[PDB]
Amino acid sequence: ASQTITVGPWGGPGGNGWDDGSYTGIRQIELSYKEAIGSFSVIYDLNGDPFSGPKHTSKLPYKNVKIELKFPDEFLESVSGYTGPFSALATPTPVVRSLTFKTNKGRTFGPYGDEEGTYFNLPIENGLIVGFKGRTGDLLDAIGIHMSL
Amino acid sequence: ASQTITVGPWGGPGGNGWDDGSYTGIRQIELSYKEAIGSFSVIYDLNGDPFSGPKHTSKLPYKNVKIELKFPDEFLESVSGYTGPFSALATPTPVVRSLTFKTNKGRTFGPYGDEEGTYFNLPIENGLIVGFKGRTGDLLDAIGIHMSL
Amino acid sequence: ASQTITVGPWGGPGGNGWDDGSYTGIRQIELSYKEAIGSFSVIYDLNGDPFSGPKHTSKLPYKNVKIELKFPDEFLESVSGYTGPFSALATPTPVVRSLTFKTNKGRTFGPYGDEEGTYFNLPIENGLIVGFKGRTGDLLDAIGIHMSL
Amino acid sequence: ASQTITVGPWGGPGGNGWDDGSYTGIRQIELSYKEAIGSFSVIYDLNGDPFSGPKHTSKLPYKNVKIELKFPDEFLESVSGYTGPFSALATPTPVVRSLTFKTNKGRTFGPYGDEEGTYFNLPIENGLIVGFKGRTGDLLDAIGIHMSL
Ligand SMILES: OC[C@H]1O[C@H](OC[C@H]2O[C@@H](O)[C@@H](O)[C@@H](O[C@H]3O[C@H](CO)[C@@H](O)[C@H](O)[C@@H]3O)[C@@H]2O)[C@@H](O)[C@@H](O)[C@@H]1O
Ligand SMILES: OC[C@H]1O[C@H](OC[C@H]2O[C@@H](O)[C@@H](O)[C@@H](O[C@H]3O[C@H](CO)[C@@H](O)[C@H](O)[C@@H]3O)[C@@H]2O)[C@@H](O)[C@@H](O)[C@@H]1O
Ligand SMILES: OC[C@H]1O[C@H](OC[C@H]2O[C@@H](O)[C@@H](O)[C@@H](O[C@H]3O[C@H](CO)[C@@H](O)[C@H](O)[C@@H]3O)[C@@H]2O)[C@@H](O)[C@@H](O)[C@@H]1O
Ligand SMILES: OC[C@H]1O[C@H](O)[C@@H](O)[C@@H](O)[C@@H]1O
Repeated sequence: ASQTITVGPWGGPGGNGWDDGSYTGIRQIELSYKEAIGSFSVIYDLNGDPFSGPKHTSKLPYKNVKIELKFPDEFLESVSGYTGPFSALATPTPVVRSLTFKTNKGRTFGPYGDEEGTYFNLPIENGLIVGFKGRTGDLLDAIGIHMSL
Repeated sequence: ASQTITVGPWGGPGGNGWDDGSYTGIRQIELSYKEAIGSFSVIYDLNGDPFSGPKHTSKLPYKNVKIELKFPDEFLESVSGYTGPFSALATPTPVVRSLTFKTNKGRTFGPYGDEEGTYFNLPIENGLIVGFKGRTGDLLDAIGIHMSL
Repeated sequence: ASQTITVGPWGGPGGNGWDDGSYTGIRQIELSYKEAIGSFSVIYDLNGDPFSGPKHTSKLPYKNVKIELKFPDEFLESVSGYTGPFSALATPTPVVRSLTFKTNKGRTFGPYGDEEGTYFNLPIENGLIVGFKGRTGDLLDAIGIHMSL
Repeated sequence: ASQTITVGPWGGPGGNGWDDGSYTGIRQIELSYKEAIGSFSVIYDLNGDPFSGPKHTSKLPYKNVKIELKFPDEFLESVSGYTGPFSALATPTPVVRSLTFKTNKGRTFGPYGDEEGTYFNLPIENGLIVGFKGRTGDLLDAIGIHMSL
């Protein structure tokens, strides 16, 4: 097995751990949100063809959003968000409350969720996010990234 | 796009170029041979699951072989073979006449084909072959490799 | 030119930009601090031999510290700190107020400086910090990292 | 420790092993030759500045050559040569008899030495030679390469 620089998890130890692994790039990101981030799944690029990563779906009735990147001219240049406990859960471990994505083309996708708690910011000067890692219970407990050149 | 160190092609400019891309590792290699190498296709590992790469099948009635590696404890440590023209074709053009694979566990698979022509040898001290690239017409004209850590 | 995954800068646009480049690893880190981080320089490993990176020295009369890692068994597992403006300066741009280093061996070096402002945290699950990048004026305005496998 | 894809050695087990390690690129290559390759040393690029690698000098009275690449627009695209025993020596083990270097700019540097024995060829489609490894006794017994993106 090859390996990739893996950075992060930002968030808490709750939920179940998952790792989608590494691919060639990112085409589309799908997440649900309200006061925190619920569902999270992505459509990766695998050597030129779209490839659906495993779904990390949340049952909560949250609003869905689809982030379509203009692969391969456009790619994530930074990932940022907020982690903190959430009040509505039984629950006391930190969870990803908010997520914000910035592109090399200057596009910004939201702040989805409540911008409340402790802040995390991953600005990328050189390199590509090539896969996601994280934890999901009823919501998105933690998020992590795999990177390559 | 991520990229990988791509080394080679060994062989001639004949046939049609193909690139299977990059993956997480190699599970199984299938090739056909007689006096030269005909068919070539591989089952890669993609983040823990087997993944069938495109088939680069030859129509010649050659003998088929299946090389099953004990992924992930066992992996290719070296690739070697012979390149040279092949009388039976009218072509020219050099083609892969022979292939030999050595494993980190000490297993050697063949010499498949005629050990005739100009020799090529890729001994790997550190790193993993993570995908194949090459050219196929009626037979395997050339072969190349993608590598990662 | 080879390149490395370069992540961040955390901090402000003040001072002058510098990039020490990439090496084989990190042996020793030298910084000065008080209410903010002043000086910053490192002794890298270059293929087995110690190598002094350029000095990014601050003139402020701050307390000096030397962080000696037990290379190569011990290496940085995470970098974290605080960024915010600093009253005592004439310029209003954010500066690195605090820095904290955690090792794979479980050693934690400080919080050096004032743990005041906006927090940044870089937990590393796989990979190695292999060089630093940043900005220095009278103090350490920003800090960034180069990474490899 | 960071690591690099290391491919090779081509040649025999004679002499003493050496590894110059990894750098940012290659600026200049110095070798001596006659019927085989004698001396071998290189001036690497280390983050923009020239850096002399260890000398692997041969005492034989061979002809010296200096290969100056136009770093960083020009870089090695392939390394090839011949390995075989050499009568003039007392020891019977294979040695590097010949070396040939090709540039991305289309320049070819020699065939230095006797093009006699078993051939080796490393064509690079993507990636950079970033360091050399090998064995030296009275002559160059073996040669290997470190690669990066
Ligand atoms: O046996 C469990 C637990 O059940 C009760 O809690 C139920 C659920 O309440 C929800 O609010 C939420 O807290 C759930 O927790 C999951 O999801 C979160 C967020 O993804 C994650 O942090 C957790 O680890 C869980 O995977 C709960 O399951 C109560 O009866 C309680 O006392 C009891 O321990
Ligand atoms: O010399 C012109 C400069 O004079 C005044 O600044 C003097 C210095 O005041 C210190 O407090 C500090 O602000 C210095 O600034 C540098 O260092 C900080 C921190 O590293 C950095 O953010 C800045 O970009 C500077 O490199 C000042 O030099 C002011 O009147 C100022 O406006 C004037 O330019
Ligand atoms: O000193 C002892 C040595 O004597 C005879 O060898 C002397 C040398 O003869 C040379 O011509 C050559 O074979 C040397 O070998 C070195 O260099 C080669 C080429 O780089 C390398 O392959 C070898 O490993 C050596 O480093 C000899 O040193 C023989 O009787 C010999 O067996 C004895 O050791
Ligand atoms: O593959 C061997 C040979 O097969 C056919 O003759 C053609 O496709 C050639 O271009 C190719 O070189």
